[PDB]
Amino acid sequence: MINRTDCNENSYLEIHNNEGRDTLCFANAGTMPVAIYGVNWVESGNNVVTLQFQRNLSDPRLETITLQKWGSWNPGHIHEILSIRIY
Repeated sequence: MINRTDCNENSYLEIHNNEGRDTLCFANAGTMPVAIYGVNWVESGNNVVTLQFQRNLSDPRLETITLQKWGSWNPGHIHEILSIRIY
């Protein structure tokens, strides 16, 4: 069961969009649909997590990214997050 946590520990998946305006720390292998627009960077503690976001909104341009241990993401403001899957 995926739940929005404010990072209570270390080594988890985090997503800060809006140029680092709103961050979202997720935990547990749980997997649920999420919406994150303006993805600038994402954290990935010593855990593998899959991020499901739609590059373009107008077009169903689905894009998947796998974050490795202590992996991070820094695209440049992503439209919005579709769902989040944790391994």
